[PDB]
Amino acid sequence: MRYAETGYVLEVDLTKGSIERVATDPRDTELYLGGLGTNAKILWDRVPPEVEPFSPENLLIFAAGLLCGTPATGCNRTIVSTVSPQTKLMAFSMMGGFWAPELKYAGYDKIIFRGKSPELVYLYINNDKVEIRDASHLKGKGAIETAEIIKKELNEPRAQVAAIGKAGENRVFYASIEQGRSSASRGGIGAVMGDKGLKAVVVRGTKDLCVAKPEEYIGLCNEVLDYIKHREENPIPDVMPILAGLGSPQEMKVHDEKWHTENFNWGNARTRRKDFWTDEVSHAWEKTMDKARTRLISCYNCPMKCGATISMEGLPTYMMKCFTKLTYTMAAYSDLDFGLRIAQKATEYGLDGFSAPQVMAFAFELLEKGILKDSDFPGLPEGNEERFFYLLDKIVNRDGIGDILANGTYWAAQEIGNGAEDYAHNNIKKHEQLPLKLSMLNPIYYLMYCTGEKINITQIEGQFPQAPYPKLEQREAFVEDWIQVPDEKFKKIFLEWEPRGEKSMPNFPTVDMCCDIVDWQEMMHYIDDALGQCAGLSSFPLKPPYHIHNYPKFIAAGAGIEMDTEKLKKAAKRYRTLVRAFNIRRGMRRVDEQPPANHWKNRFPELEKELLDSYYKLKGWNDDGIPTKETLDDLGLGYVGDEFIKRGILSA
Amino acid sequence: MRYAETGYVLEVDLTKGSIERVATDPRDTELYLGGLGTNAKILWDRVPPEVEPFSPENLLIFAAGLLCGTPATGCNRTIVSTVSPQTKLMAFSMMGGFWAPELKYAGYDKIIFRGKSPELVYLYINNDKVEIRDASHLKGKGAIETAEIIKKELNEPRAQVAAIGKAGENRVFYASIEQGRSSASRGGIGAVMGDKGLKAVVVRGTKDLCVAKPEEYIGLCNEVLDYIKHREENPIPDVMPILAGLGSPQEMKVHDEKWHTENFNWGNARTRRKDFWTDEVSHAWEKTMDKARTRLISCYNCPMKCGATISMEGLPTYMMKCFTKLTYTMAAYSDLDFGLRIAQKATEYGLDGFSAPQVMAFAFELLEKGILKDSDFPGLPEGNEERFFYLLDKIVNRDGIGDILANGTYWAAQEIGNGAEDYAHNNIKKHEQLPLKLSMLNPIYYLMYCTGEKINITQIEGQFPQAPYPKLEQREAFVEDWIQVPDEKFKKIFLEWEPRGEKSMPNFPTVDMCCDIVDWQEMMHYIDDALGQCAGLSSFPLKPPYHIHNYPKFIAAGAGIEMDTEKLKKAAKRYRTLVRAFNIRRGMRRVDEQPPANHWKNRFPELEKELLDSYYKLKGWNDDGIPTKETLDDLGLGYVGDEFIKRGILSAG
Ligand SMILES: CC(C)(COP(=O)(O)OP(=O)(O)OC[C@H]1O[C@@H](n2cnc3c(N)ncnc32)[C@H](O)[C@@H]1OP(=O)(O)O)[C@@H](O)C(=O)NCCC(=O)NCCSC(=O)C1=CCCC=C1
Ligand SMILES: CC(C)(COP(=O)(O)OP(=O)(O)OC[C@H]1O[C@@H](n2cnc3c(N)ncnc32)[C@H](O)[C@@H]1OP(=O)(O)O)[C@@H](O)C(=O)NCCC(=O)NCCSC(=O)C1=CCCC=C1
Ligand SMILES: Nc1nc2c(c(=O)[nH]1)N[C@H]1C(S)=C(S)[C@@H](COP(=O)(O)O)O[C@H]1N2
Ligand SMILES: Nc1nc2c(c(=O)[nH]1)N[C@H]1C(S)=C(S)[C@@H](COP(=O)(O)O)O[C@H]1N2
Ligand SMILES: Nc1nc2c(c(=O)[nH]1)N[C@H]1C(S)=C(S)[C@@H](COP(=O)(O)O)O[C@H]1N2
Ligand SMILES: Nc1nc2c(c(=O)[nH]1)N[C@H]1C(S)=C(S)[C@@H](COP(=O)(O)O)O[C@H]1N2
Ligand code: SF4
Ligand code: SF4
Ligand SMILES: [Mg+2]
Ligand SMILES: [Mg+2]
Ligand SMILES: [W+6]
Ligand SMILES: [W+6]
Repeated sequence: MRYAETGYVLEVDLTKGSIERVATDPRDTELYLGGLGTNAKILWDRVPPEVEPFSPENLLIFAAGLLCGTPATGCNRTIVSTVSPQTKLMAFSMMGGFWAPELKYAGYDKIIFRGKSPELVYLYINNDKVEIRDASHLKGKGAIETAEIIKKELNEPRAQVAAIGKAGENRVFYASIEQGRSSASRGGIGAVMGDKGLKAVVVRGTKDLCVAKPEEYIGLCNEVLDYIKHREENPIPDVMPILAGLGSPQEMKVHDEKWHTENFNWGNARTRRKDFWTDEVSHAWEKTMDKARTRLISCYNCPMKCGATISMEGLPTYMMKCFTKLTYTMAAYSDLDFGLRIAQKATEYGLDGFSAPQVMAFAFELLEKGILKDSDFPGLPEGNEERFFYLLDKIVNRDGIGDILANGTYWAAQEIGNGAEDYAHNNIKKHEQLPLKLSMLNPIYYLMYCTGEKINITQIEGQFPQAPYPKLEQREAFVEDWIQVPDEKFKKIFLEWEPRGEKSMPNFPTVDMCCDIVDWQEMMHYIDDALGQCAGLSSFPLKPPYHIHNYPKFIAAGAGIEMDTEKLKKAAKRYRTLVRAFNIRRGMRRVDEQPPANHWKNRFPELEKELLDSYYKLKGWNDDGIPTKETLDDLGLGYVGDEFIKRGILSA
Repeated sequence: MRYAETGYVLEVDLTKGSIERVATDPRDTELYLGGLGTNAKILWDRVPPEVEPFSPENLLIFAAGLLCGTPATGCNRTIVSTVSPQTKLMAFSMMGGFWAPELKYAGYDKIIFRGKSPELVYLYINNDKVEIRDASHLKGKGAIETAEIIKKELNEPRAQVAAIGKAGENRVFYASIEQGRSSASRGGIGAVMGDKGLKAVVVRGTKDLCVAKPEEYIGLCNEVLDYIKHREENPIPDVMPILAGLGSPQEMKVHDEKWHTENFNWGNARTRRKDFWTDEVSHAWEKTMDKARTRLISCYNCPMKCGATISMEGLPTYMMKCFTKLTYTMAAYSDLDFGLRIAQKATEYGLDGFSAPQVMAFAFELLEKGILKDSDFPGLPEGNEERFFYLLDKIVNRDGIGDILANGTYWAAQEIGNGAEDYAHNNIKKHEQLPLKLSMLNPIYYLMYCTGEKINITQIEGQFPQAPYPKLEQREAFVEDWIQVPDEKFKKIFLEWEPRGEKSMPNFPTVDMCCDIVDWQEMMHYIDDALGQCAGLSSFPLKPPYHIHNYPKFIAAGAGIEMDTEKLKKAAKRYRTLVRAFNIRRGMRRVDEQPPANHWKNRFPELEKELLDSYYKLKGWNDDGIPTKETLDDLGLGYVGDEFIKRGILSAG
């Protein structure tokens, strides 16, 4: 008897229209846990480097986390995985809401899509009943719009739908997948879905989902709820609002956006506006938000209600959370009202709200520098906001210039030329970063930009504070009840750490301290992404209810496998290394692991080399960023080491 | 977590040399239990009827039964499965000894071979280590001899080896697979294995094998050991020694062979010798066997020591059990000394001891009657004994007439022509039956010859007595402690049944009594062949320690899944019916289900129709032997019914 997981996946061949339920190997659960980890095993095993993103043999995997469908608060994440058309590397992407738990109640842990459907279709799951339906009547329709039409069609009001918009259908490289108040946003996972002729995945489930140790498990869940209450009455002192509590960045609740608007860059990650947040702006954006925000709403089985239904006059309602509230606004040098309006269109089209704003601001920089012509934007309006709505439509239809921009700043620049590459200045591994151009090198963030397989800073940070406290007693207070640390050395680091002087960055924390910090922050994310646990109650906020000390108890009581703190750390390291190996096999080397040239105004080449060198060694990789044969063997990834040798990636 | 079964199989593609471990689906254990049952599910959805026996897409499966590797006494059977090159139907074949347990301790429930290796290879398993080795130095070597060379070669003296001899390498249609004192003998599984270029499968295993409810399970084991003790202090009264106790027919222990020699047909199932067993012959054969039998030896975890190492002067030692002690002897009209000598060669070649002798005896009949002439046997020696050794070599090398004879009597007859057919008079579905030509219709045995999917009367019979007692007092004594019957109906039947008179065959037992009796006897074999339990302690002998009432307890406490008598009965029904449907998909029909014209001297067309008409209904089949859509939906085999409807085998409505 399997627990927590269902022990079954669906294999779907969209070319042949075949559908097969397949029992999983319980050993893969012990080694790789579930979610992202087991996705990485499937991709390693079945997608060799000769496979292109828009090749039939590319896989699109929808995974429900190990503990999704259990009573674990906030444990509801879907992990979508494939090879990215933008980065040509592995792309995994997380989605909240209600879809993953529904897949579990239907009896499945994953759906694995291979092939391509000639006709636009959608997959319909209802417990044991699985079938492929014609979706041509859904062509071009928005992601939310599509879900609503389908639930009508099928008479399944309680079904969960993950869908693409027109942007997905047209294989826009940063096209997302949307489900109610949730989104698998980055990496172009939506483009692959469109490429396979897959319009939506509709699931309804009414079966039981069992846990192994019933009372132990519910006990841990209450422990978490108690901690969520306590923690809510005790926000982290002296820290800006949107990051003092639990949850995803609480930007739908908090009106104050001084930190973001004054420290992040506007336009094409170009312009700092140090004194932007006037009283006049604060009042105007609060008015817009109060009027537009219908309700704060939660994902499945969670009280934090991070997201919000948003209603702009004369526009369909949509749902939003976190930073997409500002990225369109800031990239366009506009106001919050504009942001919320265009975000509505872009959500329905199904576009990544991080990359898309920067692509458009990239385009207008080129148009202004004359590198692009005005004849490349035919019928172009000349009001600034109108031009953003205009280009959004060119991109989503791959129309003329939109066809090039639809490929992202890296490829658009390379395809354009005339020094367009100079303006694609905010990429790592061909993927747009957050619009941050700070002054002083940050040793911890340096390592995170360089090595993160999600290639997104907000999805590798969290557990260690972003800044030190000025006063010693503030730090003593903070580390006092910091139970989430793996080792008390993390307390001592934060005690010593100071904003200014001989114990400040970039020289302190030390290189070894920075390696431990990045390793821990990263580890927690990978655990979240295998369990399906929302980072909002785990790896993202300071002092979460889930941590390295009770996670082993959740896994043991939930899935009925042996698990403790050490074994879990090792598990996390195992599929973190496997994801690494997957990208190594696709061509990634040390050379690729470098932040934008202009990401800090003060650079320290020798400190940075020493940082990356020491981090690689901590990981157990060689100086080209490849996992060694020794590390692979000890992790039980011998088959990886063997293939590395056979492929010349490692020499014996 | 999985119990009793390991939960994994090895997928092996011999064309490409790919080796892959795959986890199984615990729902398949629920529906089909293990062993033969799950073999059948595998064959059903991976081997469609367009596939030939020697097609690279044919599958060759080695399965350890569900309870092999546990402490259950005598639970050690490998189940081999493939499509038969001789019958073109499913072939399953059981081999005892030590191989299945070892596979379980290595960590696997089955090995599934597909494709064909261009070069001769063997597969070597040692726990998680699995590799394909070149076997070319082994070409032509005997099965046991191959085993010994491999173990020394690998430095694996405790490994278990299943191997083919020359006969298998040459695709003899009745080639066997041999393993110590054990053999997967019938249906030609050895030819498929040679055809795939696979010379042996070596397995060493040293991992734990777990049960769900430790205490309950060992409790049940102790109960069987107890029953085995008292059952051996109480042989069934007034019955032939070889079949009065537990185990496979105890022919290596019992020297009294009066029963066989006087009631079975010598030669090509031809000659009865009503008074063969003289005092002079008994002393002669007793002397032979005393000298030749080195030791009585057992399969894994069993006290019955049914088999024997046999050592003939100047020959390599081999092992033997059951009726091959006599088949060569009788086919050649010879003595036991000859039987044991030629059976040594035949065993090393890897040949089925039932078919081979009849094939040779049939050849010499045709020679006598001039259908074959001396030109067909260049260099044929003069002596009778010497001729048999000559023809054995011809057949194994598919040399000359041997090439035709290596196909079995049914195909050889058709190819030889000129009246050869009339002499291939002991086949059912192109498969040689035991040399039995009785005088009066036995209605119970009529049913078992017709429908049995193993197509061998000795692997479907057992639980009901073959004959009645002369006195009622005897009948009453027997049924008093007969706890094994599924219902009490069976005790009453045996009480009424008498040798001569009103309550005697073929009219008693009635047509309905015969069907219940044949259902039960068959079901127990299918349970044994799923669990890997030796029939010698179960479906074969009267009053066994395993039976329908405690088997569910073993499955529950061993495998950790719900089971009770009714669910087990229905499970056995489920995969027995699946095997039926597989043979239907490959074209079998009621027409194929006749015994030989001459199997009994006194026949009854009317009763025989009614017998088979009734039995079909009880199984839930058509009047053409096909499982109806309703009975298929009931057994959770809707998907079978569907395919049958798609292919026009069952009409919709
Ligand atoms: C962003 C941030 C405000 C930057 O802080 P700061 O402004 O202090 O940093 P700064 O620009 O480097 O330097 C300022 C001045 O100090 C000076 N100086 C430096 N070192 C000095 C020394 N040792 N001694 C003396 N002076 C030293 C410098 O030279 C400079 O002076 P200048 O006028 O002469 O040029 C802070 O939160 C941080 O550190 N973030 C971490 C990294 C990050 O990107 N985090 C956010 C990730 S996204 C996220 O989390 C999200 C959340 C929600 C939704 C979406 C995303
Ligand atoms: C063969 C057997 C030993 C005795 O048989 P019998 O000779 O007694 O029966 P018979 O030959 O039919 O008839 C004799 C005479 O009586 C007459 N007559 C008959 N009924 C009559 C009546 N009611 N009333 C009046 N008269 C009746 C007949 O007409 C005839 O008279 P006739 O002078 O005119 O010709 C008994 O076990 C049996 O029949 N088994 C059947 C199943 C079978 O095949 N078993 C073995 C399966 S393999 C196995 O188990 C192995 C084990 C170990 C290793 C390998 C394999
Ligand atoms: N396991 C996991 N949970 C996560 C994240 C993640 O990367 N991994 N991202 C967080 C952030 S920063 C946001 S804005 C939301 C995004 O929710 P969505 O995927 O439904 O749009 O998920 C949060 N939960
Ligand atoms: N369409 C869409 N894109 C989006 C978002 C969203 O909510 N909707 N969230 C943004 C935020 S805040 C984050 S943290 C990332 C989430 O990354 P992921 O969905 O690939 O896991 O997407 C960004 N892009
Ligand atoms: N499960 C099962 N056990 C069985 C049998 C069988 O058909 N199924 N055949 C019995 C008979 S009649 C004999 S002679 C021996 C033969 O053992 P072997 O296959 O190792 O040569 O197995 C006995 N045990
Ligand atoms: N080579 C060989 N053939 C043999 C035997 C044997 O032990 N060795 N056993 C005979 C007996 S007594 C039986 S019951 C069957 C067993 O059939 P199976 O091994 O195909 O299951 O084969 C017969 N042919
Ligand atoms: S913390 Fe917020 S984003 Fe995470 S599950 Fe709860 S409501 Fe959803
Ligand atoms: S009864 Fe005989 S053939 Fe069966 S397992 Fe025991 S020793 Fe082997
Ligand atoms: Mg997401
Ligand atoms: Mg056998
Ligand atoms: W976010
Ligand atoms: W036998």
